[PDB]
Amino acid sequence: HMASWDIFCSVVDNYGDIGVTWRLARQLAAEHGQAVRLWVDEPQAFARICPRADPVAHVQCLDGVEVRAWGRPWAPVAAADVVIEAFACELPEAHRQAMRERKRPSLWLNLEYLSAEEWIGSCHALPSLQACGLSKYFFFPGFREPSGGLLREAGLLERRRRFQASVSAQDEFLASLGVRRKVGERLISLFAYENPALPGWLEQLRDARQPSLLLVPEGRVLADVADWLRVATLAVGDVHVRDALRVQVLPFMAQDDYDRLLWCCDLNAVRGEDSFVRAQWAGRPLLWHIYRQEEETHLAKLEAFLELYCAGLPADLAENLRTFWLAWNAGGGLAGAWEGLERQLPEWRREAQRWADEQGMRPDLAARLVQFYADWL
Amino acid sequence: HMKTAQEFRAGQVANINGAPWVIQKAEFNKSGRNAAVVKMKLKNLLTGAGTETVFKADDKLEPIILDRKEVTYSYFADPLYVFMDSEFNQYEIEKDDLEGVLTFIEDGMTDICEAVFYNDKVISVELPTTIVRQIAYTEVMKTARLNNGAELQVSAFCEIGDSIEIDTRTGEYKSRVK
Ligand SMILES: Cc1cn([C@H]2C[C@H](O)[C@@H](COP(=O)(O)OP(=O)(O)O)O2)c(=O)[nH]c1=O
Repeated sequence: HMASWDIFCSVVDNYGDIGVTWRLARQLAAEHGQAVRLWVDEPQAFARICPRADPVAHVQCLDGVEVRAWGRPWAPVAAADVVIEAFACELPEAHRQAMRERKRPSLWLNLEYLSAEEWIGSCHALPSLQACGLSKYFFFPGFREPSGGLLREAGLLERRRRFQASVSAQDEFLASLGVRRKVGERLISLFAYENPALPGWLEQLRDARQPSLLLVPEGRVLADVADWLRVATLAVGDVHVRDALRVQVLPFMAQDDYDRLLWCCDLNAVRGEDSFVRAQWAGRPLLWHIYRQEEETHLAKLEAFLELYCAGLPADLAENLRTFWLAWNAGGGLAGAWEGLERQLPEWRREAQRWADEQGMRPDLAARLVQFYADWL
Repeated sequence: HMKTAQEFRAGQVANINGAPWVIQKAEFNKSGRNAAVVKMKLKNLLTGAGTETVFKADDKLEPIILDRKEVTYSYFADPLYVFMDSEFNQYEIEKDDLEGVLTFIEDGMTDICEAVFYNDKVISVELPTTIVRQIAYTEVMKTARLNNGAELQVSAFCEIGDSIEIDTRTGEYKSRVK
């Protein structure tokens, strides 16, 4: 059956809020035939990850999804069969009243943040008893059971395997970005926040024996790269050579093209939550710049994923991995750690493929949301 | 008369959609950014049904203030805990209804507790707001352990066998004896 879904996305900062909700909204419409209304309060952020989007239009239809600007003040409208407040955001008060004035009150879901900590398993799918009687539940994405799983499009890993096994397909996509890899060059993508450990790592890539091509999408990290390159401005299309290191600035591309970029590289430096998972589907080594929180709360979340991700790794590779990520998220000091990871990149790559394929056997989050709604009726 | 979900403690009662629920266990979890999650183990105070619920730390619930009566701890039967008032009346409490006391429960406990009642029926027991515990092991603040094995941060000036005060609403160090 075709049910309507309201997805409220509050862009607090960066792009992961709209990245996850847009990926979810697109998937419910495409491979589940659902009607979706994506409410986003910062349309400029949506236009960054979707170049076809009009950042000034109040409403537009993209890939079967109805994208609406979350205006202030809020205009009352009828509520959908399912209402999702993503990342624990606050719904409009008038929309909660529209959720009750229905023959079947709207299913109310809070799509929580992604974490590998064990506590989210005991909280997933639990009810949130409301004083008004609205049926509310929390939905936790997760890397282990029990949880809501992870967002994964139908046939994603099959398309990633065909792409990585085709040299021509990889060269054609990189050519669309104005990128040509030199023979023997190692491809590394860089998506992060302001990272003080970045110049120390770039020095190691510059002085290394194997050449590296560092592809940097336009973003917050560019100021750190420019200071290390000792140039005033870095524009899309610029290419700088520093001994064995080549740095090329890429444009902020569509979400699906960011996938193909991650699939081309031997090491993906990612951040946040969505690109963190996207790098895992790529089946390639990963560098995670976790969103910094107060009182070092993010360190427990970083260690929780590491303990789960390093289960199948050998001890020395797991140690170099924990040391590098910790230095990547808490000041420089990853010299010996990077040397150790660089020596075991093939083995790391094989374990990254196994981790993606094992995760790829779990039902995806969008399918669990539909099954949750069906079993809730 | 509304309270924030992260301010509720074990043994307190909330009115949710006309149903009185006693909070058998409350746990706080830090989610992404500044968001947080409170998981609660509830038991209905008229039908006895048990459930688990989840709230945002900022969600607001309506508390229910209940009658109280001073009670003290005697011993640990199996699998119930027995408490006695000033008139030698026995109150047998299940382990699920004492998650607030179990953190600092001790054999021969001298603390004067308060049993929470709902229509002349005891539902839980609460520790006094300030308790006096002795330090069993320790090396601004450092980690120490009490006689019952609990771990909490105490002042660095403390040593083995010193007397400290604990605020039971937070479970944290308060002061120490000279
Ligand atoms: C770098 C890049 C990211 N993205 C998307 C991927 C992710 O969905 C989103 C980033 O979200 P995320 O990975 O969660 O990190 P953050 O919240 O700090 O921004 O941006 C693109 O669409 N194109 C790009 O070129």
